[PDB]
Amino acid sequence: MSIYQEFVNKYSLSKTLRFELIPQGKTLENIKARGLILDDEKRAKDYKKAKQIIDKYHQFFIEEILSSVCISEDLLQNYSDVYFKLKKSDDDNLQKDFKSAKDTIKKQISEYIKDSEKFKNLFNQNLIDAKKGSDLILWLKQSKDNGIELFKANSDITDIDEALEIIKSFKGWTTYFKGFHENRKNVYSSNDIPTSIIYRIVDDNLPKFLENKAKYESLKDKAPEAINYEQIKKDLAEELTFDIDYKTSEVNQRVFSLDEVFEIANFNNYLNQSGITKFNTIIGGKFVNGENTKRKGINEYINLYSQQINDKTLKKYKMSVLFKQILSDTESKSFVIDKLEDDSDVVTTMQSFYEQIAAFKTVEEKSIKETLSLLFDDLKAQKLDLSKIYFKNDKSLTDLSQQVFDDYSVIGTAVLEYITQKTEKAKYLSLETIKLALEEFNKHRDIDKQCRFEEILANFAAIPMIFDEIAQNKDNLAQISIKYQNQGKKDLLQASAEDDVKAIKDLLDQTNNLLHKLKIFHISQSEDKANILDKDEHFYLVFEECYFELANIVPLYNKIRNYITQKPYSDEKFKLNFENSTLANGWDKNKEPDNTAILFIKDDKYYLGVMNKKNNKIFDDKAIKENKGEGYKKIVYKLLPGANKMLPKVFFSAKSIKFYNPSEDILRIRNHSTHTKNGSPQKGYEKFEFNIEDCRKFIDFYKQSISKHPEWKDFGFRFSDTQRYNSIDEFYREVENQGYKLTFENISESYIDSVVNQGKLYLFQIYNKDFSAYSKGRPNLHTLYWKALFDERNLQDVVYKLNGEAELFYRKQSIPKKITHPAKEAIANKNKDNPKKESVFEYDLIKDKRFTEDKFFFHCPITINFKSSGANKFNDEINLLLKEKANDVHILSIDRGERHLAYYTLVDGKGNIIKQDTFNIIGNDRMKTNYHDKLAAIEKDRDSARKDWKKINNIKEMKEGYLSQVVHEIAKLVIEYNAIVVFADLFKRKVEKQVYQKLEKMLIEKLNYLVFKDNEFDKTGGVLRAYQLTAPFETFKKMGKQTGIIYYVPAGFTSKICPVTGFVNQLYPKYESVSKSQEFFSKFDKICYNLDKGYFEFSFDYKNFGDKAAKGKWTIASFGSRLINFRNDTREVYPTKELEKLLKDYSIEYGHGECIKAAICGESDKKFFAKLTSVLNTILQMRNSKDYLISPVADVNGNFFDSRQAPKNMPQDADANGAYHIGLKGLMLLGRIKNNQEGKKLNLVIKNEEYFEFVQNRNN
RNA sequence: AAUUUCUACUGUUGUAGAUGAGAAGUCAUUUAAUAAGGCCGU
DNA sequence: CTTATTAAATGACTTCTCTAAAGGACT
DNA sequence: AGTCCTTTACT
Ligand SMILES: [Mg+2]
Ligand SMILES: [Mg+2]
Repeated sequence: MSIYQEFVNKYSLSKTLRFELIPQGKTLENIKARGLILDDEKRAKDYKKAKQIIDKYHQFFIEEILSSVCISEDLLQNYSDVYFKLKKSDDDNLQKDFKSAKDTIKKQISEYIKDSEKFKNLFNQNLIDAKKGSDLILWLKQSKDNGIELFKANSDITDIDEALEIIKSFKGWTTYFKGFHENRKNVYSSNDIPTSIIYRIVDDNLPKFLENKAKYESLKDKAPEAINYEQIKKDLAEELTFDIDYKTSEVNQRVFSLDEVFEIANFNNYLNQSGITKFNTIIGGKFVNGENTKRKGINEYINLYSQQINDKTLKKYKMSVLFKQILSDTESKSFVIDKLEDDSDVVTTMQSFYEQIAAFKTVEEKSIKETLSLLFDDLKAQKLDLSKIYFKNDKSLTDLSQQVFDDYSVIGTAVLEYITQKTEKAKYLSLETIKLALEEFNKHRDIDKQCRFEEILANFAAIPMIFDEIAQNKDNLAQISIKYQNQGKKDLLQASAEDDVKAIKDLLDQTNNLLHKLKIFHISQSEDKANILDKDEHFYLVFEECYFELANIVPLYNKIRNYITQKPYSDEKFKLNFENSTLANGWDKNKEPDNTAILFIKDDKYYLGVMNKKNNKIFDDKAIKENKGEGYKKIVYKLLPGANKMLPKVFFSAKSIKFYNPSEDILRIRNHSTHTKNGSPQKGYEKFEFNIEDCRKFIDFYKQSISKHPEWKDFGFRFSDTQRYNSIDEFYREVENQGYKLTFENISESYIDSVVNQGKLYLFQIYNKDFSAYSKGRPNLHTLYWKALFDERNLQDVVYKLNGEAELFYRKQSIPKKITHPAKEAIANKNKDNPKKESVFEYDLIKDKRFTEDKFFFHCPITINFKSSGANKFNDEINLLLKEKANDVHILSIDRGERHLAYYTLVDGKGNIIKQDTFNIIGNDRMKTNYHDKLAAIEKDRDSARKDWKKINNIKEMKEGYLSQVVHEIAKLVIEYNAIVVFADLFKRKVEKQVYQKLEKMLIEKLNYLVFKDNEFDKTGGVLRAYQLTAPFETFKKMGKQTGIIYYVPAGFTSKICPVTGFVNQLYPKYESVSKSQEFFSKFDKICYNLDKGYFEFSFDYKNFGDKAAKGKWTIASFGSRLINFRNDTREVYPTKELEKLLKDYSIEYGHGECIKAAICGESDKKFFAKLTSVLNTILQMRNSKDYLISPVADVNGNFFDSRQAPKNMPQDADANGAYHIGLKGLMLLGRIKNNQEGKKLNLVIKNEEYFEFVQNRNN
């Protein structure tokens, strides 16, 4: 039945399995007797510090390599001119002259870093363990003789002396870093990878500096006035200093002009993170301490000018920051608050503040509490001349009016009509002008609903009491302080103290808001002489003395926030090593002594055994011979990895090249690499074009050399005839496919048992809960995949292979063992629908039991579909099957809504809906859980938790362990209905959409290797014949619009559209003036009233209306109810009745059918057209929520679409109509796949007009 | 309320489904504080 | 609501490896 | 001349 019986074993992929190692017998006593666990704990803790130490030198190495770098200006100019040409031109002269302009600058930078002396040894044993003479140990000694303190920065390392001791630790362990070095090789690789400084510099930062140059020379034309240049040369003078101008090549250091920083040739001063910062600060500006105002930057000046002149085109020029330089550690040019290191720095800094604010005394020798009560009681008693005392015309004045009158613009517009009773905003506003303007404002306002000056004098009269709110709290605070006055405990961010953190923050909040209440009075000395004001000097004298002392809260608040929001340190798992720098690194028999790990099977149980470093001859052929018996089945593992490297390494080995004796012709082929089309020639030689005859000649040389090799003839290779090969990666493929064998040896239980006793071998049981004797019923997909690693039916035709480089980990207990539900005590079942309301267990149940002991773990890499390697043009094979089978395929489409995390409509080749249902509640889920609410409240809790400085819990596992459920319902749907899955790209234009994206990713990854736990191991769908229906994930950029049976369509006009007629609202009717209304409506064709039906009718054509992309003659009725959300909430509006209420206001007669078209556009009134363009917005508003979708346009029967009542083949509400119309764009996409012709390229871009034509005319 | 680990579970020393790991780097977002500004509050 | 700066946090994205045996250094 | 940790081979 299934159309995918053939999409199996399409390509190989990598996976890793995890198990628990249960130690066996005396291994655990023998381990700790050698204290191997505590020892590895410390060697992780050093390995971290070791790579930290190294990086400090890769840091020095990046910076000196890059101030040496220079890019030839006319090379940049070659990139720029070509880079913009890529925009608005698709030409392949361009693509070629761009990849050649990009590759030459990377070549220029890669040559530079490849020649330096530090580079050679950067990745070998001489970096830390120079055999005779070592690079890092010099650098640490240079930087100690220069007294430069590299490890002030990180707490875990004291001085440079300690950092020597830690590099010394890894004497014989240079290989242990090989993978780390891999991560560092990546930092410099010229290849097209984002981990590289060369990639960051050419792919990331150059474009961004070029976009800003285009935005700098295009800003000057449209808004010359935007940037106050003189002030940024006076504010940002530090980060305009550039020693070299690279357009002039002058070497003197002097402050640049912006015209110079945007010299394309000066991009060279922004290569390092120092100059990245400087460029970014010209963009962003900086704070300074002592300065109250913040020194602005280019991006702010663009912003402030565009809100001044009300031009929102200027936003197009917001400059882009440059990404930090890779591996760079960097502090900012803007001020950075001092940090707290422990609790004791939190109690001390609090005391000293709240003490001064109690101890401080004004000039007049009056406390902060007395100065304010005196000052404010005086205002409520109106003893103060109100012209003397002003408010700041600020967000602070706006906050006042909201707090006291419950609308912000109240004070604003009250003083704007009393002035008129051209004037600028005043910097400050007097209290008298406030009391008069609102005194006359309330004269016009209603007596019930009016805002009195006496409500303002309420707010402040009451300020003094905030200090008695604080005094009793600053006193139980004294209790809490004693608890944490401990010189480095740092045990206050431990979630147990969260009740005490709530107390400390309410102090800090009450004292913050009190500041934000006084703030409206303060007259900052921000140096403006443009205006001055004549205050009440006495009041301002002793106020502004108080205010400054309280202002010292905002640096206090940040420090405490910044220490209590810190996540507490957590003990994690660490690697285990059992004394081998190279442990489990390679399973092969010949490496068993170098890598210590061996596997065993006994009685369908799996074991891992790791010999003592001192006894690794334990399992040599001798010991396997005199200890053959029927106990344990040792796996013996034979691999030939990477044939393309390994057959040349071994045949042409200086050791053994003479024995294999290649002819001077085969050497010819090797040195010039004629056997390959893009392979490397031997050093000293030049690469020659690929010669097929040479290619089979070489392959034959390999073939003879494999039978001459003593060991590799044991594999039993059955190659194709070398005249079948067209390329040498095909021979390598056979060598690798058949270079992997698993045999066994039976070993006396008595032998294993006495060797495990003596600590000669550490034996574990590889375990998950399916290897429980009690486990009946489906194993995890992972248990399947591992058991097949050794199944006889896997081993005749290998589809599951066992990768080298497996790891073992220790995990210390993390929560106390608590017996959450005692044994034989019934426990109630959470499922209200279960038959058993409770259930009793003969045994104890312990919550999170896996975490109440220490455990050992085994991570194991495997390779799937081992033999059938790779798939190019995968989509092309999918598309091929789909064309031929396109009558049979169904479209599953999946949309997101506001109500729905995800929704699905299954539609057939016609357009009928087979299934439609939500995913807010799964299955078949015996415990209905509306996950839309579960996540909703888990997300609220987090925003709530961020604000009270409580711990921020993870949402991703909740979300993932949820989509895991729907991708299971999506696999079942696709295989059963022979479907393709169609999603929305991302009309329709961040947390509800990442649960939608997260679904797509777990579905692409699950369609990579789909196994039905139920299908027979031997046949398609099962362990050996697993469905592959998606091409492997690489980049979202490389992936594009299709990845297998998954497709993406443009998502426009899927929400708002009629399912039955295809109508869409593109009129976009808005009102601005009477003339455009009286001009829009006339553009109609007919506006009549239907008598026999009882609504209004607006017949028209779209083309006549202004926008040109508009095709179709439609008739749109006011039939039905409708919804609209107002602030008093939503109300039911009948527009058919709302129009009757408007015509009879303005005397138009409608009750006999006469077309009213002419009457409306003749009338002058603004109100008349305002409710009419409104009742038109409601006539066309198809989605109505508080939820359902309604349609004005009749079908042939003259009926109108309502989601409340629709057949099963049509949507049930606007959300399913969303996904239904994604599936209609899929039905379109199916089309172009069926009617695709051979040799051609599929087109997968739907334009809105080919869509409209297809949804509009399908029904009609 | 048990887990290689995650979710929901009682599915009975576990049930269903999911599960590519280690290292490395980078980016985006949220919330808070702050600076200057906009508008038919939030 | 914007444009910015600092801090603390969670999350998501692109790189590399998933080896046996040659080869050399200390012994 | 044996042990065993480090590079090696290519693309
Ligand atoms: Mg199970
Ligand atoms: Mg749980």
